[PDB]
Amino acid sequence: PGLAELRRRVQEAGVPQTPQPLTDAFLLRFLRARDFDLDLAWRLMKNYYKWRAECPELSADLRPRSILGLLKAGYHGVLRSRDSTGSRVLIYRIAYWDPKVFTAYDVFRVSLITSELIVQEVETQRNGVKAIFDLEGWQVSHAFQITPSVAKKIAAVLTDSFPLKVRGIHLINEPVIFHAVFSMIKPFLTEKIKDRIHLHGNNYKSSMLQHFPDILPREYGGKEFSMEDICQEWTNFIMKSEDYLSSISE
Amino acid sequence: QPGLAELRRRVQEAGVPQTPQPLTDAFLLRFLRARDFDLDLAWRLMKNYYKWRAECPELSADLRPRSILGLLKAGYHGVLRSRDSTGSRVLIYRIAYWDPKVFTAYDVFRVSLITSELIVQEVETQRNGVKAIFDLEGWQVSHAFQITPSVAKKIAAVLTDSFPLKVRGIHLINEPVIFHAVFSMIKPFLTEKIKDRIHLHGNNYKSSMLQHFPDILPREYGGKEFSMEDICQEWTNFIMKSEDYLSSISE
Amino acid sequence: QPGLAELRRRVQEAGVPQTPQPLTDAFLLRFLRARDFDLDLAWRLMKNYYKWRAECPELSADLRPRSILGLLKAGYHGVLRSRDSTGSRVLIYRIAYWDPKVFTAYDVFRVSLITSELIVQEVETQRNGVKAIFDLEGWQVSHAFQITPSVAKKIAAVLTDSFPLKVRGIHLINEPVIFHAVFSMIKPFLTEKIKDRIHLHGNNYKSSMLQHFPDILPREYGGKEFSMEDICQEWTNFIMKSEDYLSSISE
Amino acid sequence: LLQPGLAELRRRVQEAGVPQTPQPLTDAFLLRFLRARDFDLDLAWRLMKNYYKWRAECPELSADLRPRSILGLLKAGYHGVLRSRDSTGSRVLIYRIAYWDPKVFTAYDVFRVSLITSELIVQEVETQRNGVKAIFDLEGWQVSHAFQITPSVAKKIAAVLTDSFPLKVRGIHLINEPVIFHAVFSMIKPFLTEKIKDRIHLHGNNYKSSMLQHFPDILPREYGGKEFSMEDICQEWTNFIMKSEDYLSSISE
Ligand SMILES: CCCC(=O)OC[C@H](COP(=O)(O)O[C@H]1[C@H](O)[C@@H](O)[C@H](OP(=O)(O)O)[C@@H](OP(=O)(O)O)[C@H]1O)OC(=O)CCC
Ligand SMILES: CCCC(=O)OC[C@H](COP(=O)(O)O[C@H]1[C@H](O)[C@@H](O)[C@H](OP(=O)(O)O)[C@@H](OP(=O)(O)O)[C@H]1O)OC(=O)CCC
Ligand SMILES: CCCC(=O)OC[C@H](COP(=O)(O)O[C@H]1[C@H](O)[C@@H](O)[C@H](OP(=O)(O)O)[C@@H](OP(=O)(O)O)[C@H]1O)OC(=O)CCC
Ligand SMILES: CCCC(=O)OC[C@H](COP(=O)(O)O[C@H]1[C@H](O)[C@@H](O)[C@H](OP(=O)(O)O)[C@@H](OP(=O)(O)O)[C@H]1O)OC(=O)CCC
Ligand SMILES: Cc1c(C)c2c(c(C)c1O)CC[C@@](C)(CCC[C@H](C)CCC[C@H](C)CCCC(C)C)O2
Ligand SMILES: Cc1c(C)c2c(c(C)c1O)CC[C@@](C)(CCC[C@H](C)CCC[C@H](C)CCCC(C)C)O2
Ligand SMILES: Cc1c(C)c2c(c(C)c1O)CC[C@@](C)(CCC[C@H](C)CCC[C@H](C)CCCC(C)C)O2
Ligand SMILES: Cc1c(C)c2c(c(C)c1O)CC[C@@](C)(CCC[C@H](C)CCC[C@H](C)CCCC(C)C)O2
Repeated sequence: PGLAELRRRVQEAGVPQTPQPLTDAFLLRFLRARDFDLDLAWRLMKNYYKWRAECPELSADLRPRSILGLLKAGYHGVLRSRDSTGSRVLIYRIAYWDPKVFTAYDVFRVSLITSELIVQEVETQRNGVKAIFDLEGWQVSHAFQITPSVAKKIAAVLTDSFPLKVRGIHLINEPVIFHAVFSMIKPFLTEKIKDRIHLHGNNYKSSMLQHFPDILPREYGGKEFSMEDICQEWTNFIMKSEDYLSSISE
Repeated sequence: QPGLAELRRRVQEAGVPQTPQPLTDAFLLRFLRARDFDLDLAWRLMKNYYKWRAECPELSADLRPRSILGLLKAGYHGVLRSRDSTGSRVLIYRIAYWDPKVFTAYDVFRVSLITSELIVQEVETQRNGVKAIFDLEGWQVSHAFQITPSVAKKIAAVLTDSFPLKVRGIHLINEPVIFHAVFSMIKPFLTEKIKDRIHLHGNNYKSSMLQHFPDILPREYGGKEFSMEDICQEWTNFIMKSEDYLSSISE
Repeated sequence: QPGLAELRRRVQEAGVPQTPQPLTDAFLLRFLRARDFDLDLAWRLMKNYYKWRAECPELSADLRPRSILGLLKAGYHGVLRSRDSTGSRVLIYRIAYWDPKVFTAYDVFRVSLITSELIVQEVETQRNGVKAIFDLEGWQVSHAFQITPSVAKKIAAVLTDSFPLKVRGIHLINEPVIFHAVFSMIKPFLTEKIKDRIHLHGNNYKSSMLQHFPDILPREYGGKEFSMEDICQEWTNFIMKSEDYLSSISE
Repeated sequence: LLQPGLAELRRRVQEAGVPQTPQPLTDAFLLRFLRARDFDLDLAWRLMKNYYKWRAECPELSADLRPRSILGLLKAGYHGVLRSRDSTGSRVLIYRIAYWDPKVFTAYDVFRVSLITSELIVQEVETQRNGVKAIFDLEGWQVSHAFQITPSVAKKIAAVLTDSFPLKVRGIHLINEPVIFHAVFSMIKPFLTEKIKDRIHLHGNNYKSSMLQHFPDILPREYGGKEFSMEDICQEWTNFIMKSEDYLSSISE
């Protein structure tokens, strides 16, 4: 169908054949991220490659060892269950990011690594992801790291530049500023990615439980497992996938 | 009363405007009561009162309520029938009923000036001061445009030892989270004491407010005897009842 | 022309509304000439043009000038009698003669929307593009009042691949410094290209503007031959003589 | 040979019980306050009480005036003073943000540099008579600087300059200010007296000619002069501070 077109276009523009094999599976990432709308999936593919060549410091190296320290510290875990809509749910925790040891680029890379791992799941291509950022422990040094360059790339990676549907961004324990940072974007923003950005603040337990019943760690309201558990499980996973993360590295 | 005879002299010797507010004992006592009969502080307070009055004629000269009656009618302002448990008088201001395409920040300030002028006659109010509740539900970009740096100063100035009323509490409810950032920037410029008297309750104000004002708030805010519409109407009638006294103290 | 036949085909396949603009050979060209005859890019624009037309009915539906005639009469907007050294059409907007008490942002928008549709007809203006000048002297808080976020996105979208005209220059003069503050934050969310084509000459413009548009500016900005007055009458005479054609392309 | 208000000021200082140390209450000292207020006894006394009030509220700024803790900042080229006075006898002080590394130095360290310099120049009768003008070159201004200027620092800055230091502020000139500073300035303008508002100058990126009017013939090459560089006057001032390090100890606690 539109897969027949996509491949042809890919040949024509001389889309880099490496490191990712241009398989049918890989092309359906783009098709699925755009509900099989050919123009749109192709525009995304182009933006994907465009973003990678602009950012070799981020895109070229997906090998996890360089950031093993950050995984071990407890920055990042992925829930064992999908949410009610088939989304994968990812958790990032600022407290467990030493801004002295890891730069914003190192932290970004974590997400890139996780994204590349979860994009292979057909269910995840279909139902996208939801990212939770627990901002407790937010410092001034974290902010320092978030430059215009970095802000811009955070945007693109959710602005038609990576084959994943962002179904929701949840922030908990954000400092007051984030709301100012955000009151000045709410009405500036589209209607689309505005029903998907949730600032829960300090009093987050109840609203978090409404979006993600029966599947959250004890820290955020659940009762089956802890953040430390899912951090280790996702880290074990990421390491069990280091050969694959090399195969798709420059 | 301690210092009334001294203040009487100072007032003459300094040549304080004898009109429009006539220098009755009851008038000079406001200043004494406002500073717990400490003559010096009272005298400093009275000089500040006049200094502000002369630097903001566009605010102090005219206390005739008719210009702002539309605003009162719209349900912007009311005063609770009861005093709080420490004798304070309690004023309620509702932002949602200030239509900033029809009334400026000056019109709104003038409403607080009218109300303050009327309540300071109550000895109990002079003794136990005042508390103001600001309901910021419905706050607009358009309200903010009216709060110029120039208006911010005049607000601050009247509150800085320049009106004969003890400020016992400022309560915000339903404030936009921005109000917290602005607060952080202001805090170091404020005394310890006044900081302890500013409360930002948020959208979940109901139970934290009920601790400061049990039994007296209107139904909208957790009370159960009367409505905001009633106290607005009551206070509106009262301002207009006083329209002549207000004109008599107007330049 | 390379892709002239091809484009119509895609339009016929998508069934793009037959009217109010008839899908003539001349009307399609605009989108090709806008994207240097790039078949894929011409299309995207044309999709986004109709896409933007349906999102903002209250802007794109009516292009009848007579609603804004008084705004034109006031002398808000003018266009140079000559093209620039690159063939761009130069457009001037003077905020001073926009009365936010009489005309809204949607109204002032409509003026630009009318001028644009007229000048895009001209082959050369398609090819070389357009430069805007915003004489922001006389800027008031009641003007920013009208530039809502709801309007800011509608403004930005118009310039964001949603109209068949080449933005070749945005010049701002007599900016209230706060315009530099707003521009700081739009920088990251801007491509390198149009960033260069944006100029903030400030209070000192005469020299910086002269090197961009010599021989062809009006006296107010360092010309000689005519005045803003003249070209506001002429450009007003032109939009009014077009009122018939403007009606045909309305709904 | 009697200075107006001097003998009275001494007695006011005695009735109040003003701290004898670290700064001895010599006539030379009292005169700072008198001259700062054109020999108006009352206002010089208000001023002197304010100086002492602000010192107690900011001991982390006021106690240590020893130069060695901020020597690194001076070596870096942050601060200089012009050899010449301007045409009305003011000492002219130049501060350069670009040479301030906020990783190494806090706003308090920076603030202390001004306090040292101010304490040295106040000893000059001419500077007591004709005040100071200060040029802040904000080229290089970073987010990391911004974050050092908390509301608390903003207040302490405000307070020092509000009737609390015996130096006449005769001009504040900013060059290469980010646009933000104009917004901030618009917000505080109502809070400022007319006389001070007319003494604040934001010159921008194109400062060259505008600054040349206030300070002809006397500026460094970097700002349109011709006789010396900023590097020269930074080093000359560093050395001067360091040769004053003994006096600076004697006015510390
Ligand atoms: C650089 C300028 C800043 C900006 O624009 O931000 C918007 C950005 C991007 O939003 P979007 O990429 O347009 O959102 C996608 C979004 O990424 C994608 O997931 C959506 O698919 P789906 O969730 O509806 O299945 C998809 O739906 P449509 O193509 O409109 O049908 C879009 O809504 O959203 C970001 O998540 C917010 C971070 C600031
Ligand atoms: C941006 C500049 C702000 C500033 O400079 O503070 C000025 C003003 C200060 O209000 P005050 O006049 O100091 O408050 C009086 C306050 O008005 C008065 O009621 C207090 O007496 P009492 O309530 O305890 O009897 C009285 O206590 P003391 O006489 O100082 O012991 C004071 O707290 O505070 C205002 O509430 C500003 C709020 C935005
Ligand atoms: C909410 C999103 C806001 C946004 O980002 O839009 C900004 C827009 C972006 O620039 P552009 O309108 O996409 O620029 C076009 C531009 O519209 C078009 O005229 C240009 O053609 P030409 O003038 O170079 O021949 C064309 O050149 P290229 O095809 O890229 O080589 C493009 O650069 O530039 C605006 O004109 C700036 C106004 C603030
Ligand atoms: C957020 C609130 C900020 C604020 O209020 O600060 C006011 C402060 C007070 O300036 P001052 O200490 O009064 O200034 C002196 C000023 O220090 C002194 O030089 C002036 O004397 P002279 O130089 O003209 O002889 C003297 O003249 P007057 O005797 O008071 O008329 C004053 O202008 O001025 C500061 O320099 C702040 C500048 C940004
Ligand atoms: C494909 C993909 C990537 C690559 C991704 C995310 C998502 C949902 C994706 O689908 C979420 C996070 C992000 C954009 C990287 C975040 C990196 C920074 C350094 C984290 C630290 C601090 C943030 C300022 C905290 C809040 C950010 C949210 C508003 C996104 O990485
Ligand atoms: C004697 C007296 C006056 C005269 C007075 C008040 C009080 C408590 C008094 O005792 C409180 C209000 C104020 C200062 C007038 C404020 C008028 C403004 C324009 C209201 C609109 C919006 C404000 C952003 C609401 C928040 C107010 C607090 C931050 C003070 O007038
Ligand atoms: C096709 C087209 C349109 C339709 C257009 C413009 C250009 C260059 C076009 O090519 C420029 C002006 C604009 C966006 C009209 C703006 C409407 C408002 C009400 C103007 C008033 C004030 C603005 C706050 C000025 C800022 C915008 C400039 C920086 C461009 O309409
Ligand atoms: C006696 C005295 C002191 C003590 C003084 C100054 C002057 C003129 C004095 O006479 C000027 C500077 C100041 C207030 C210290 C400022 C320290 C800050 C941390 C500098 C860095 C950045 C500021 C954002 C620069 C702009 C400030 C000006 C608008 C004053 O210290």
